[PDB]
Amino acid sequence: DETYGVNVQFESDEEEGDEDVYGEVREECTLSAN
Amino acid sequence: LKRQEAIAQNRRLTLEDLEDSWDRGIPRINTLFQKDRHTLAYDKGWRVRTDFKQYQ
Repeated sequence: DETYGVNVQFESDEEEGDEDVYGEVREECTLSAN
Repeated sequence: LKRQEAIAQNRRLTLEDLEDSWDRGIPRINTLFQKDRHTLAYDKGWRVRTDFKQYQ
C-alpha cells in the first residue's frame, strides 16, 4: 500500500530507572632486553 | 550456580532471580540488572579514579 500521510508523535517517553525491561538481569609483541 | 544452571537450560539469569538475593552480600547483586552493565565492563580503574577525584 502507498499510505500517503503519516502523523508523528514526539514525546518524552522511555522513562525508567536505568534498568533492563527484561525480567532477566540486564546482560552486561612484548618487551625484551638485549 | 544459578547462572550455570540457567545456561544449561538456555536461560538468562533474571533480575527476579537476583531478587532472591536482592543485592545480597556487601556488594549489590542488583547491579547485575543495571542497563549500563555492558558499558561499565570497560570502566577499569574506577576505585582509584574516585579516590583521586579529590584533586580535581
